[PDB]
This record gives sequence, C-alpha cells and structure tokens, in this order.
Amino acid sequence: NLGRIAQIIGPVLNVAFPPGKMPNIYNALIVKGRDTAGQPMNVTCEVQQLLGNNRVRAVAMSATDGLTRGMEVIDTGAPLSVPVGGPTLGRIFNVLGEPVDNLRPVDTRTTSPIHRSAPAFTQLDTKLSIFETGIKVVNLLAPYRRGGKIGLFGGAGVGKTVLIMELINNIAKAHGGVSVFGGVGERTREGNDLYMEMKESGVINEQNIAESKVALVYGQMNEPPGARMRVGLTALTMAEYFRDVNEQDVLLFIDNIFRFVQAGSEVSALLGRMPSAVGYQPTLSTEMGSLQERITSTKEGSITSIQAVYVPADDLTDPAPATTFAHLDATTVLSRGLAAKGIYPAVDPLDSTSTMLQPRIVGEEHYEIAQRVKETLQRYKELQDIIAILGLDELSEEDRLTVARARKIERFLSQPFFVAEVFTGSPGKYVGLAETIRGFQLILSGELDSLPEQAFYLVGNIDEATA
Amino acid sequence: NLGRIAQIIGPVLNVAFPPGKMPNIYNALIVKGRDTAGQPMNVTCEVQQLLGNNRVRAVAMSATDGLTRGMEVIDTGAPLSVPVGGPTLGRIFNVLGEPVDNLRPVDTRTTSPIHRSAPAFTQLDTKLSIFETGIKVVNLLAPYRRGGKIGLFGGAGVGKTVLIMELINNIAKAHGGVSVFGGVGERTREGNDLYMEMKESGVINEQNIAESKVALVYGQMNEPPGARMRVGLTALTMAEYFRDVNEQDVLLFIDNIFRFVQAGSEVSALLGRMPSAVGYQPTLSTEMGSLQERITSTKEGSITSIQAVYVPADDLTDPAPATTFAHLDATTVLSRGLAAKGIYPAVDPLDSTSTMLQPRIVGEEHYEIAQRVKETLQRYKELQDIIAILGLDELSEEDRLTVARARKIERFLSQPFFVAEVFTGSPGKYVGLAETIRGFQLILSGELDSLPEQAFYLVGNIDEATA
Amino acid sequence: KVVNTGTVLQVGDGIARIHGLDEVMAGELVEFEEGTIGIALNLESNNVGVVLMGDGLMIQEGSSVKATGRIAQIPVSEAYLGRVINALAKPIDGRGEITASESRLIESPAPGIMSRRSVYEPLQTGLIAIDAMIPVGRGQRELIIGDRQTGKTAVATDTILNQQGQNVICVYVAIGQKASSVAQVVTNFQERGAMEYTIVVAETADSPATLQYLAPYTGAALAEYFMYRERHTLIIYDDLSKQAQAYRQMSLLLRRPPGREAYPGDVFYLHSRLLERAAKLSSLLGEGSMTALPIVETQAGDVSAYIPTNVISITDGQIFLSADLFNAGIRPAINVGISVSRVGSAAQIKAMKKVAGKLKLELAQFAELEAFAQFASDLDKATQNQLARGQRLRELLKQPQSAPLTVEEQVMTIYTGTNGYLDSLELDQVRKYLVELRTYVKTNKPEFQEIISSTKTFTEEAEALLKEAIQEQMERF
Repeated sequence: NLGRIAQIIGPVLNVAFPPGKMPNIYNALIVKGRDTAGQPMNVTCEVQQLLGNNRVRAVAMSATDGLTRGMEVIDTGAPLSVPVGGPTLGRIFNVLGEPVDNLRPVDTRTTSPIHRSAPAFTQLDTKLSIFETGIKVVNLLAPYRRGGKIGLFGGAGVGKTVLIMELINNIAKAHGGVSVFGGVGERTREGNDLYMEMKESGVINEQNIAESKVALVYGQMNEPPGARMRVGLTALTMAEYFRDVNEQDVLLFIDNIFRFVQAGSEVSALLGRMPSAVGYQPTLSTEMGSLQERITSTKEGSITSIQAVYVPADDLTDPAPATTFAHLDATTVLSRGLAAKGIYPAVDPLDSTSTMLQPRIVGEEHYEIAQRVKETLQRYKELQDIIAILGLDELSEEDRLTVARARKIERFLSQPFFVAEVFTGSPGKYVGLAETIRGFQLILSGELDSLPEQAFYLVGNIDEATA
Repeated sequence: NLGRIAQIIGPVLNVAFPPGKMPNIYNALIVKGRDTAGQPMNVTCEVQQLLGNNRVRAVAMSATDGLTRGMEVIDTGAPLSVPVGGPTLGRIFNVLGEPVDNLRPVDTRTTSPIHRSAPAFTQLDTKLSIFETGIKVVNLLAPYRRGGKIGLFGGAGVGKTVLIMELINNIAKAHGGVSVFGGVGERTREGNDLYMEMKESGVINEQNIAESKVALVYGQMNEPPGARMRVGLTALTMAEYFRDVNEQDVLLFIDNIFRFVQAGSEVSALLGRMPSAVGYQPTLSTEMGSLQERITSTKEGSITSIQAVYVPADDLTDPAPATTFAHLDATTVLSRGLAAKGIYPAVDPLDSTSTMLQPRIVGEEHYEIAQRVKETLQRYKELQDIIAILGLDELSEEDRLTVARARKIERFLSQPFFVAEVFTGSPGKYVGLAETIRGFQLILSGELDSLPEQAFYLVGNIDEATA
Repeated sequence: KVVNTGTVLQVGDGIARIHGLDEVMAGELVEFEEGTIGIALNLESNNVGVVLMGDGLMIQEGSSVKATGRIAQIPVSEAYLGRVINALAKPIDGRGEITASESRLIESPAPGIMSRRSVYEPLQTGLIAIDAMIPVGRGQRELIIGDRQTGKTAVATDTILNQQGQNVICVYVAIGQKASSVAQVVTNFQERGAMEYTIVVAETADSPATLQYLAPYTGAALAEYFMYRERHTLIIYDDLSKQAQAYRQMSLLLRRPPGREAYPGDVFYLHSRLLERAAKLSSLLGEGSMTALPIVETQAGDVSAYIPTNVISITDGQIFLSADLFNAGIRPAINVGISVSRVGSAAQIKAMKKVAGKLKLELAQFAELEAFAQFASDLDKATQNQLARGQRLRELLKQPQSAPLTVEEQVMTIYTGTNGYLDSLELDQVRKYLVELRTYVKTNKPEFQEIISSTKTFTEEAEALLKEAIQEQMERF
C-alpha cells in the first residue's frame, strides 16, 4: 500500500494510510528515503497498532535518522520474511535476513515469517534424555534435557558467554546435527570472536564445499530497539525450519534473551502504553512467551536451546529475568560473590535446578550424591554466619567434618575452561558424568579427608586432585 | 510592557502579554496590586517559560496571596537587578536587593544582573594555596585550596552551621579581604545570631565610618520558593563584583546551598515539567551548575566559597546533595553516628577529601601522617564488627595496638569550638597545621601508648593531651 | 513558507516547539532568528520539537526558524592535536580557528563484525598495576570505575601522558567537569608535551544540557578520523554518569516516558552507540584502532546502580578503584581483586607475561589469606611466605601520581620483588628502593634497559646480569 509518515518520535513511526488500506498488525512496512544524499530501503518497520483515525504505529528495525514526514510507506502484504533453509549455514544474518558477512547474496529456496503459531498441544513430547556438558556442576546438580530449554542466568559479567562457548565447544562442535546462535543484544567482539574461532575449528566453511552445521544471526548492542526485540525471532525462524522441515535435532544458542526484553521495554512506553512492575512493559509476559514455545522440541524433531539471561542489578526478583524461569527445564544461576571467590564457573550449587534431577531418568548414584553434595553445602552455608563469629572450638567433631568436606566440595566444584584458558592459566579438562559422580562419591565418603582444599581447586578429575 | 495575570496557582504566575510583547526568559516582571487594602510593588517575578499562545509563565519572589486575574504586569526590559559594590557591606539584603536591616536606603553606584555568564576557559587559574582553618581534621585530612569551593555536607543537625561560624571566626574575621554570607533557606535565628555576634566582633560598622568587610543577603525558610532559589544569586552577584571589579579576594559563605535546590524542586512540577530521580526537577544539574562556576577564582582575583549542603534523610545517594560533589576541591561529610558519639566536629575522618592532599602542594609529613592516621582508622573500622563479637583474646599484640592508637586518634580528632562553648563546656582551641601534624606524629609513633583515651578527647594540642 | 521556515511556538526550559517545518528530518539542525542552533527529535503531527543548543533565553515566540538541512556535522582534521575544543568543535582556548578539510557526523554507524579483529596490540598506561594484571589493548573498551576523588582522572592523566610520540592519538572528553579542574589538567599535559597529540572536547557544568550529550559523541568522531586512517586512538570520556544524567534532562523536558531512576527508555543506547564505535578494524580497513577508557562515578561503592550496571555490561574489563583502600598506602588504589580484562593477557608482550602472569598467580593467592595476617597468631610458613611476598608486591604496585613508568622500567622493577629479592626486606621502606634502583639502572645501566625493549623479553643473560644488578643493589640499602 502507500501511506505517508506522520510522526517520527525516535524508533517509532506513525504512518498514515487511507481509510481502505490498513496494514495488519505485525505486517511489516517499508519506508523509501533516508541517509545523507542517497536513496536506500533499509528503513523497515513492523505494524504494532492501529491508532485509529486511519493510522498505524510502528517500530523501525533500522535507525530513523534522516527520515521526513510525507515520505511514502508501503504495505508488503504480510510480515517480515527472513529467508530460511540450508543456504543460511556458515553465513551471518541481519534482523531482516540480509547477509552481513560479505560473502555474496544468500541463495535460499524459500523465505519464512518470523511470526508463526507455536506447536499444537498434540505436537509436543515427553522423552527425557540427558546432555552431558563437561562441567562438574551441570550434569551432576542440574542436567540438560534434550529438547529442553536451558536457562543460564547471572549478573553483569559472571561467565554466561564463556559458558555459552564451552557449550558450543563441548556440545555444538561435536553435535550430530545443525546449530544456530542468536545474537541478541550483546558485544560485537563476542561475535567476531565466536566467528574467527568457529572458523578455525572448521564449524564454518573452510571452503565452500558447504559442510557447515551452524547459522548465525547478529543484531548487537548498537542496533535500535526494534531489532534485538526480533533478531531472536530470525535466529528462531531459521531454527523452526531445520526442526520440522529437515526433521533435524537443532541447537539454539541465544547469548542473552534478556536484551530481547530490555529492547522490548524501550518501544513500549515509546508506543503509548502504561509501564508495569519495574518500568517494564504491560506486555512483558506476552512477548517473551510467544517466542519461547516455538523454541521447542516437537515430534517432528527437536530444539535444545541453551539460553542466557541478564539479571538487572543482581536482582532475581526483577520482572524480566524472573519471567524466564517458567520456560525452563533447568537453570544455572551464576553468583557474583561466588565469582568474587575465584571459583569458576561461578555456579551456585544450591541455586540451579533441572527437571531431570530424578532417579527415574538418571540414576541413584547420580541422584543421591547430587543431594549429599548439596546437603553439606546447606550445612556449611548455615554454619558460616555461626562459626564466622562463634569460632570452631566448641563445634562437634561430627560437624567440623562438614566444613572440611564441604570446602573440598566447593573447590572440587571448580573447573577451568578451554575458552577461559586466559582467566585460569591452566589447561582445561572435560569432566563427564561418571568421572564427576565417582569423584564426589570419594569425597562424601571421607576417603580424602587428608587431602588439602587447594588440591581440588581448578582440577580435572579426582585423580588430578590427588597429584 | 503591559500584560495581564491569567493564572495564579501558588508561587507561579501565568502572565499574558500581546503577540508583540514577549518578556525574554529570565527577564523579571513586576505586578501592581496585592495585600490587604494598600498598593505595593513587592510582587516581582522572573520569566522562565514562553508557554506559547501569547503567554509567559513565571515564579514570584514574593507571596502571591491577595493577587487577582487581570492585574497588570510589566516587562522591566531586563533581568532582576541587585545593587552591587562597596555600599552593600555592613548591610542586610533582600532577594531583590532591598535593605532589610533598617538603616536607610542603599546608596549604590550601579546595579547588577544576577544572571551572568561564568568566566571563560581562559579566565581560570591553577594556583593551589592552603587555607589553615584550625580544626584537627580539616587542614590535615582534607585541606582548603584558595579560590577553591569547599563542600560541607551533613544531615539534619550535625554541626554545619556551627562549622560555617568557626570558619568565619577562624578565617573571615581575620581575612585580609571582603567576605559575603548567603542566607539560603535556613533559620532566622541563624541570621540574628550571626548578626549580633559579627556586630560585637566589629566586623560590621560599629559606627558608620564604614570599615566593614562583610555583606549579608538573607532569604530564610519562611520566604516562598522563587526566593531561596535565587538569594544565592544575589549573595553571588555582589561577590562577582568584589572579585573582578575591585580585584579583591572574597569569601562566599553560603549556609546550605541545598535549600537552593529544594526550593528549585518546588517550582519545577509547579511549572509543568516532569519530575526526575527522587522527585527532583529534570533541570537539577543545569541549575546548581550555572551558579557554582561563577562562584570561583579567576585571574582577576579570587573566591573561596566555604559552602554547606543539606543531606535528605542521611542519604548521600540522593540527587541534590550528590550533585554538589563534582563542584568541590574538597568535602567534609559529617556523620550522625559519629555525632552520636560526642566527637565534635562530627567529621568522618574517612569521608572528607581535598584535591590538595598531595605532597607536591603541602608536604610529606603532612601527607604521610594524614594517610597513616586514616590507615589505622580503616584498620579499627574493619576490626570493629570482628572484635565486637570475636572479642580480643586471640588478637595479635600487633593488632591490639591498632585499637588503642586508633581510639586515641579518633579522640584526638575531637576539638571544642569558640562558638560551641555551649555544647562542649570547655574553652576552645585553635589548632593549626604544625601543631596538628606533629601531635598525630607523636601518636602514630607509640610515644603515647601509655596515655588513656579520654586524654585526647576535647583537647587543644598534644601537650593539652598530656596534662 | 511552511516548508523550509516556520515560527517558534514556545521556548520552555531549553527546548523549543517549532510549528510548520514540514521538510525537516529526524536529526536535522534548524536555525533561529537570534542565531541559535538546535537539533530535531520530535517530528510530531503538526509541530516540530527542537532541543536547543545554548542559552534559549534569546528565542522569542514568533521568531522564525530556517532549516539548515544539515545533519549535525562536526569538522575534523590533524589541525587540532592540542586545541581545547568545544561541543560543536569551536575553540575555547583562544588560539584562533581550526583548519578543517573534511567533516564527519557526530552520530554514525560503528564497525561491524567483519570489519574487526581481536585485540593483539598492547597499550601501555605507565601503571604497574594496570598493564600487568589489567591488560588493555588497542581497540578494546576498558572502563574505569570509582566514587568521588578515587584517582580515576589520574589514571587517565598518567595514561595519555605515558604515550610515546607517533604511537597513539588521544582524545580527552570532559562531561560535567569544572572549567577550572579541566584547566589544572589541560595544563599538566602541556608541561610534559603530551598535548601535541591530545584533544580536549569538554563541556562544563554551566554549558546547556543539549551539548553534554554530544560531548562524548564529538570526541568520538574526531577520534574515528584516526581510526579509518590506519592510526590508533585512546579516548577517555570523563564520567559517562554525568552524560547519562544529562540525557535524562532532555527526555523529561521533551515529555518522554521515564523509568528506573527517571532515566528514559534509551539510557543503554547512549553508551552502546558510543563505546561500540571503538574497536580494532581488520587489516582490510587499515589496521586502525581506538581504545576507550570511560569513567563512571559510583555512589558509596554501589556498583549495581543502573548506569554503572549498564556500562560494565558493554565494556571488556574493569579497573575498580576503592574509597576504603586509599589512605592505607595504596596510591593509586587499584582493586586488582575485582579488576578484570576480557581481552586477556593477549594485550601484552612476552616480557610482561613472564613476570606479570606469575605476578597474577601470586597476588591472587595472597587474596585468599590476606585477612589472616592481622590475626595470624600461629600460621605455617607455607602460608607465611605468602603474607610475606604479599604486601611487598603491593608497595611496588603503589605509584606516585604524574610519573608513568616505561615498559622497561615496568618489567625490570617487578622482576625485583617477584623473584625473592625484596623479600626479607621491610615494607615501610620498599618504595624508596625501587625509586633509587630505577634511576640507578637508568643512570649507570641504561645499556641493559635497551636490551630489554628491543628484544622485548629478558634473555638468559640479562636475567643474571639483573641478578648481579638488583642483589648487589639491595645491598646498598
């Protein structure tokens, strides 16, 4: 159609069509003129409201600097179509599905709407398989159910990225299937890095023989709000293809899905609604929900999204990160105080769950020890404030044992990374289930009551903790 | 010009002129009728907005009770002119530069606009001279750079006034130059007191031979908002004369500049803007800034403003007081807990800085000891919560020494006042640099490890602490 | 002409409400009758909402407005390198006009993902505590944090000074600082000839708000000039906190929905669309780079405050400074415990790593036992050696302001304590040692100091030739 721009207040455009033309909600519009002497069509917007009076509101996916009132807008006749399929792997995409990797145009078969209805209730599954990661805290205290949606929480700078990397190292590189990494509201470096690294490891096309098993979609910090509120949906429209069309088992690595919400808070008040708890939009739960139940495992295939979430000011109560939890078969809440101790990955052994923490899906040895380990971690934690002032001299010989052992647990629960070889300074170690399960069993048994604490700190296996 | 009052909602007037007449922003207006049967012109306002529709908004510097719509307003053709120069000393002024001291009209040479552009970047200076005050904590842990702007912070009732007095006693009375005391949002008593005291000490004219070296401008609590948001600027328009016109070194004693901001918060929402962090105006930083860089030392002379700031609810985070800090070459944050201990002046030896705390401007003996003193004050402070419960029995003989010495420091850092001779009950003592520097050196050396704590409490010099 | 001209409707609080001006573009300067400049942000249905740029006291409801048609351009060139520039790039140091050839935008897109390469190139700051445990590399964003009077500005002061000629171009951007304080700084750079390559984009507290936003943006552009031109830059934005505050004021005055601490809905795109303009372009663009050391003042060590929270999640490392650890001898005070560096040691040479890295392991262990020392009634030597070699390295990390050590003077000095030389000595003296020994090596042995740099690492020879040096040198104390 052909409407005219009427108001440009920041990333929000109030286009005006005739009483006949009325772009549907979520149907994308496109404006014709913009930057410093030159005519480009980069200015794409998404209809989100019919203000009435022959006028729709919309948020642009591109910067609206240079735009003018009167400029012609056009109704594409549907929503924003991202090209999907195999011809996406090894490339880098825009929020608008445009190659940003400078390797020629994208030769796709078909495009695809970022706005699709989640699977029907009868297209779901209940199979619960494990996902051995290699971290002495994940697979033992909070596993990963395949098809499941993992929540990796933590505050500003705690290790979530380094965490999403060792997962791409321990699981994606070797994964027998395709993967996808969504660039939702983060550092550009964290893009170039992941790129040049995934290049050397050969995940990307060393040569265009096209053996790649990964597809990237980057919408970093600098981008406007109406971009990172959606690059998640581009990274996912491409994932909602490999899952049901090629019946593959895909991985969806979203580095921070909070930035998806943050950017959502920014268009809200800017659109004309009324803020909610902690300045967040009234539509906080309708937005991070519709795009978190498409990120899932259906009978047609699977989607095992290892997602990360930013926690504003270390507060879990905060609406944005708290909202995520419900959509997770596990969690991994990283601490800043436990990070201030040098224990990495800074994972609170107490605050990190997983539905598959059941003897009916993993084992009793895996089950018991898991709890046994946390029991003491509850003990010492409840003994801290006590001994920190009441000393130890009057503590029973049956309780001073909890201390030593726990401190040997809290330290054996420390493991360097193949990516963090620059923060630890020691060679990394992949620690699967069995090696972890037994190692701790030998701890909870007091068969190592002689070994010092710093013997379990930054060690691979229990043997490497007796060495 | 001649406009008509249109709206009178509190201290805010919405005058209405013709489409031709448009009083400039900040240009003062004056209304013609007011109080109980009688016609006075006290009602002076300041234009602050051109609401559009042939209408300016304005705040009155006088109470608008009795005012009516339709009353004629007039555009003086410039901003509020306060009379400045030598014929101001020994008198008491209004926010409108009217004598409120009942000693005849003010015979000035020329008036002067309270709205003047700060000095240009090339009219500044970098000379850093000291300002020995006589307090065993100021000149040693947070000096005063001449031409500098001192920040004296503290919460409701801590000693800031008593502090601004001993400074007028220790430095103003003997100062070889003129001084000024701004009455910005405080008690009337604190005016009458300072007056009858500065009278007896002869700072004011005992006889009109005019030997005075002080000029007062009082706008106390009772006054409306659009007054104390500006008496600071009258006290300063008179100071921006002695500084560059008579090339003198002046002092600007503002008793609470917070009241300048508080009163500013009150016209804000009342004018039609949108509140900011902690109810404060959006223009919080544009208002306490423009009038804090005129309060300064230029090459033409100097201005050493010893300013005080009110801290709402003991909170430093608060926008109003926190904003001040940036505009200070020193600080003196008074504590309420350290005041609840009987140590006066209640000055936190840890929280009170000064740019001149450098060996390149004062000395190593002054530098080292300063830190040495604070080191222990950091030690004991970090030993408090510890010993308060862990006792002392297991404390090293190398740490129990920190306690005693510190407690002898925290007490030697207590000094009565020549003004507070009613709160302490002991005769005051002026303690300059050398006497202070050495006295503490004899402490940090353990040459007084035998002397009890209460021997340094409320004492003049170290000798008076061995007596 | 309601196409290119228009009338002013209202001038309230530094903002204007132009009527007409149908053609205006979002981000386009407009001119007033009294010659006042202004940007355009609210192209509302029938009225333009312009944010003034200066004393709006001049604009009169009825005066017309012309459309510059220009989108905030700022002059740029080599011509600056020593001129305390303004907010719109116009001298405030009275040395005449600035010869500008080309001119770039205040606001512009930042280097993508391909146009970049990881940080390998080092960046010496002249600080032993930074370039040895908090490695900053060219192109990387490194944030400086601290409360009031926390030696932050000093960190920046030394750093830029510590820059050898023809090595890096610097841009000092003061936002909200005092005219006087900037003078004390603009002066201490001259007397050490450091201002022959540094620009001073500064906007005092007195300047109108609508500039205290563009201050960093200004200093950004002028720095980008050197980036694309295969040259490296270092930008210090004094208090982004102050710019964030300034931003709040425009939205409010522009009647836009606020939120947490009144900060509007775009307090994250002030810094994310600023600090991201800093990077290390790939060799296919010129190898040029730019390093940003932004400053953010905390309030009572409250690092989780909103603005401090955002910035930290935009930067690649921190150098927290402490209010409690000043006077305790730590001058400058570097909380090397919480201070990080995402780029990793990758922003260091080999000579430094061989020592610094080992120094990382040491000063990281002492951190676990530090509180014990004051209550060490009877500890083991395996732990005593730590509380011994601990407070020794510290006094080495201590540095008198204004004196930035060279890399040679850096590695050499650390070698002393890190290898057991300054061990058995007394702490309350150590500082004097280094001061003497450094000059002693600079005077008598400048021959080895040059062997160190050129080789970029200590040979098996220089080591023993240093062993003979320091040992016999501690032997003159």
